[PDB]
Amino acid sequence: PISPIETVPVKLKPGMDGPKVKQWPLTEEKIKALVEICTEMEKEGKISKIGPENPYNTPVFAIKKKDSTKWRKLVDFRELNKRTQDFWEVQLGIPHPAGLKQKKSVTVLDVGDAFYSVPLDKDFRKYTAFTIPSINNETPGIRYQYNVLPMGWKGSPAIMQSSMTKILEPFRKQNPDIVIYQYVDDLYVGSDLEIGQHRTKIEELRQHLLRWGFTTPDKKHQKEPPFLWMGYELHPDKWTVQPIVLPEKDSWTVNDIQKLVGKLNWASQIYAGIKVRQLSKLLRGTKALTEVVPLTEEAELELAENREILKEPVHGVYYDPSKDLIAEIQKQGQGQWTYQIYQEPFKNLKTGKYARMKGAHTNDVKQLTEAVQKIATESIVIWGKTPKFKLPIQKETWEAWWTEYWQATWIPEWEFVNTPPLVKLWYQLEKEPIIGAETFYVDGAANRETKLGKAGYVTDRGRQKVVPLTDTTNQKTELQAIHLALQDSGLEVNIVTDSQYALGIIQAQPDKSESELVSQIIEQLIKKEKVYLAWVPAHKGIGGNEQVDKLVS
Amino acid sequence: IETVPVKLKPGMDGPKVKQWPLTEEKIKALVEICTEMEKEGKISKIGPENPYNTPVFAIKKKDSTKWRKLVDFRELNKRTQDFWEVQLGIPHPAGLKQKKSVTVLDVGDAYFSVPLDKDFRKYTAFTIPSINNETPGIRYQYNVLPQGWKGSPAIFQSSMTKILEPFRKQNPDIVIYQYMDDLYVGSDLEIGQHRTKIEELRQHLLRWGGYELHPDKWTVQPIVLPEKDSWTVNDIQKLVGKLNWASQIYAGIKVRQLSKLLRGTKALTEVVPLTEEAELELAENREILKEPVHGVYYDPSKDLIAEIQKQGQGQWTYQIYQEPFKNLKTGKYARMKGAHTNDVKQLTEAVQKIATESIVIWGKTPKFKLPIQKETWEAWWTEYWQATWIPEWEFVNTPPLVKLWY
DNA sequence: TGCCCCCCCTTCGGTGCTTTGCACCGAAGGGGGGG
Ligand SMILES: Nc1ccn([C@H]2C[C@H](O)[C@@H](COP(=O)(O)OP(=O)(O)OP(=O)(O)O)O2)c(=O)n1
Ligand SMILES: [Mg+2]
Repeated sequence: PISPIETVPVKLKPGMDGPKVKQWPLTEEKIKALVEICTEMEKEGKISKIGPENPYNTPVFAIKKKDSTKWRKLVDFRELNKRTQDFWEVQLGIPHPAGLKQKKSVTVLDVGDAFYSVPLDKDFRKYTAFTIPSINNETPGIRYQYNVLPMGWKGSPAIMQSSMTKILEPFRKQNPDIVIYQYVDDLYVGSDLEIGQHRTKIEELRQHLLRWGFTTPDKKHQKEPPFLWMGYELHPDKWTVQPIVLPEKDSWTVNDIQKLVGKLNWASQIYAGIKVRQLSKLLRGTKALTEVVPLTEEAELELAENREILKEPVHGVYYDPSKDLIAEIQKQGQGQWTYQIYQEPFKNLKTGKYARMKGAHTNDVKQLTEAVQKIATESIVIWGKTPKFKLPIQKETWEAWWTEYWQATWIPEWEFVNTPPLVKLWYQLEKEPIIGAETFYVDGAANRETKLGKAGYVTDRGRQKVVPLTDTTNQKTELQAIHLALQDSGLEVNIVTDSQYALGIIQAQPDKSESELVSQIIEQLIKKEKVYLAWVPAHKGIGGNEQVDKLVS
Repeated sequence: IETVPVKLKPGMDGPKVKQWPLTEEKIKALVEICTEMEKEGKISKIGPENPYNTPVFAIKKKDSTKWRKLVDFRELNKRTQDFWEVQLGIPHPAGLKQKKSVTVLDVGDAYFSVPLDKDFRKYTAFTIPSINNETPGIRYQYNVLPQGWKGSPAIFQSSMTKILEPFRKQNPDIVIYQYMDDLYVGSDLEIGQHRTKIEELRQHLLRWGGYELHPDKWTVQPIVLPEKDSWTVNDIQKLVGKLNWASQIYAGIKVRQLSKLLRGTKALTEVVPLTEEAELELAENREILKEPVHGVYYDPSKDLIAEIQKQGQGQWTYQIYQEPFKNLKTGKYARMKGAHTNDVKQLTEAVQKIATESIVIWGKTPKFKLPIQKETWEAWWTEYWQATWIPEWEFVNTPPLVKLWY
């Protein structure tokens, strides 16, 4: 029945009127199915017939619901949504089963036709008008307007969720040791009461909902485990995901691979070790969802690795506030990381992965810091605190990073864990110049108009060189000059550039880059024994720099 | 009482900023604080038909366990009308930075006794989140002058003047400066006698409705040049590059006579003797760097900017300017926490003290340029914030080319 | 042929710098999942 709750007032955006779009013509057979749908809603007062004075319209359709014999009605409010006022959505996130505590007695209820039991602001209803064409448009046809929240309107989800929160608020305060997870219209209700008094409180909640017009059909009332909830299965001591089925295909299109990656991401919350870097790489540089992409060798391997992981069964456990949260991260290669969160060993609450490339140039320590940050945020959301960490980086390594790196950087209290591959700085720059090492004065210049440049050096041991460069930039020639000095020097080198751009990248100790040229420089720094790297201002006659600058010119 | 008509700036809409996640202890505190405020009618439960939002969180001082709600109105304040356009703004007294000690008092509670323009309240909505998204967010808007809104000190200015003037009447030697929800009260009395007239001030206000700063210890540290008795080619290149940078700030600094000391393609570790004409150049440049730069004055119509550099071993350098290379203040912040393991905590405390100094000195906070990744800052900073205000800031990544400020 | 939310991966376009490309960042496309 329609809630007697007060309506929420809503406005159109200023200056805008209502939608006015002819319903697409449809067959007479579907038209009276249409007719059928509205006749019965009209008997519950969910809609009312209107006429030609109302100058607005919007078209209607329906999709099969997974019910045996039920259907979903929908009206294409795309245009009205555009002209409706902006809303502050109150759904801030998705509850996760790893955030639940063990409960003695559990129930899952769903409200029936939640949207159609919430009324719509009276002054607004005339903008929800829709027409059902009659006699193949020979006559004007039947016209209705909504008296309740329409499915397909921009404001319906928020107003319904907001209305449910006010209806639940009395019952939550009345009995504070009953957990109620409220997701749209789905209610998880847990308690530490014996199943006797539990079911009393349940019936009492149901009656409270029904006085406000929210039915709870028996069909959607789950009373025994395993409970179906939010895509998972809740068992008394553990939880699992509902079965994940991945596409198996002879020929793969872009859109197929897009679906596969998304399934694997969804699986990564409980299946440890999932990787998607090589599968997602197939989507780069493509131009159509229907374009057929052949799997690379590395993508077949990664897919096969994920398939072996997924055929093992797995479960998460529930949250024990009386114990610490522990998060352990492993390194997987090519910028991929995987993590487990647990409280007792080998009993995961959940798992996850971090694999984003932030920036054109980075290194493992930065990315480890980013994974730590992602896990820290996820933990606040699910449990309201951050975990203690277990990381495969030595205290010496981290300390060498936050001293020789100029940006403030911190990670929370952690313990070293020996699970190779370890995270390590792949080279360090000397703080002082190296005695007995050759001194290279590097420089590169480019002509922006011609896109032609040179890179070269001169040396205290008397060495000199100049390489022509075609189709390059100013910044590339400078990187190129450092590239050659590292190429032609020994294990220990002193280098002096006048490009703080180049100094800026390299001083940050990157171990990977989207640039092949920067990648080449990294491979060379890793081979070296000692490197000192010094900057000087250009075009000031400084001995060394001016010699090489003149040579490059 | 009658409300004062308030407007946003022409062509601007209210704030639409997402709530970020909060820990358990902070969510609990907001829920206790906000439900007591709703009972007293200071805020009102609202729904999603209000399209505006502003992030909220909570801060607990080391000295006082009592939690303090803190709303980030930074966006709202940028879009609110000037109250210097309506001339309802309050000036800053240049007699505060002269004082021996300055205490800071949180007087935000005085605002909760003045109603806010019915048409403006919707712009003040905020949303309390849910652990594990157990429920949708809970929304309120203010009915009274909000803490942290730039309009509250302006609307309530007149009320503040009359509450204080007996105290100012009776202590003409003390200077009191309101800055948003805070009173900065400075005096020259002895360390323990100063504190007692602080508590006398408290109960005059308590009748109706942090720690001691010390400004004359806010030493200015300038640009320094090393001194050794031997000088390598690398030492002179590092010094030439450092003074070539300083010539953008100071005037009459020359490098011609240390530059061609390095004539030729030399090794970096070869020890070059100093010309007499080079010691002439260097001993001179050292004292242009001695005393401050002629011709740099504060301008209240322009913003203040603050740059910070991490230097290591717990130390942090900073510069405050309005035009580039015309610093009004250069300083060095040190950490006395003793933990010696946090870089974000140190920077967070550095921003509060630097900002505090600009309030005492100029009456407003600068926009910071922070040497940290956006996502590292945002993961942790609220853990260490203790001020009732929040400055503007942006994130920068510039490696040192010179270590100019060491 | 509809709506709202979270997540990930890719691509695109705006901003600002004592630039002439570059690096950063937010938004919008695709996908997963929930209702
Ligand atoms: N494809 C979908 C699924 C759900 N919803 C919104 C409207 C629904 O009212 C509500 C909940 O959907 P349910 O699956 O729980 O089923 P109904 O509420 O529509 O009907 P009933 O629960 O009585 O079977 O979420 C939607 O707009 N589109
Ligand atoms: Mg329902």
